[PDB]
Amino acid sequence: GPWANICAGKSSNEIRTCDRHGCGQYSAQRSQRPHQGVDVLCSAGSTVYAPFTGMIVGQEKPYQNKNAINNGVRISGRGFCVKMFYIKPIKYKGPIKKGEKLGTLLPLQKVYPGIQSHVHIENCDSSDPTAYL
Amino acid sequence: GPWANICAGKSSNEIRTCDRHGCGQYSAQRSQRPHQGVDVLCSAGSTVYAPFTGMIVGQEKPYQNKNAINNGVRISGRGFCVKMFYIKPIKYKGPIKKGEKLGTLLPLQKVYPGIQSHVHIENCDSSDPTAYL
Ligand SMILES: [Zn+2]
Ligand SMILES: [Zn+2]
Repeated sequence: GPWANICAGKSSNEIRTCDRHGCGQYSAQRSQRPHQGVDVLCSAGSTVYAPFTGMIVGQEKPYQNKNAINNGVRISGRGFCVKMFYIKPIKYKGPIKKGEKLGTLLPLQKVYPGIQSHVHIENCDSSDPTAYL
Repeated sequence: GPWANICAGKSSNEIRTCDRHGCGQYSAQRSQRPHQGVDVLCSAGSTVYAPFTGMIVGQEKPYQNKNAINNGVRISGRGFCVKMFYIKPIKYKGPIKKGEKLGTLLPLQKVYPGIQSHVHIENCDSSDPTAYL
């Protein structure tokens, strides 16, 4: 698909399969409700890059409570609007270019030891983003 | 083998198979001399545990020039003696028990993008450690 490879160490945007914590695909089984995004493979500590050109809209945290991975952002532009979780970003507002450094992946293995480390990416309307990867 | 599972969140010690950069088995191809140890699969940022009971007997860096993974230790005791690379250890010297936290795996993807993240473990005499894993 159209998006840039998001994770510094990767040829493409590969998706988390199934590990001891769960599975990474859109609508994957979760406890209250299905998985609302897609988990894109990425090594803890890695540089993450913008999937598309647009504007960082704001900080957007994945969780209501503090943990080692509780940061992220919303980005919109070029027909796309995503929330990207488990990243410490460079900035919480302003312009960003496709493939530009967006931030660093936070300590996935500290929070979920044995997970396939990933960025969780979600369309802003919670629709399936898989086609764009 | 008698050694503890090294990588938090894994079930057992599993050896890196071949990727872009090379292969993880003992005596696998490397540039001027064969692979002197075994590469145990482990995710960047995972806790790493001591494979056996002994003494941490100093820092052992893998490389002459600094990079994100350039740390490790030597451990000896109970008739074993190993070097373990790519870990930030809890300490450089002192007692450790089999299965106790030794440290945390450094971010291999910053140095060798596309490698399977792993701990490199080597017997101090460079004999094959595979049977102990
Ligand atoms: Zn997810
Ligand atoms: Zn090795």
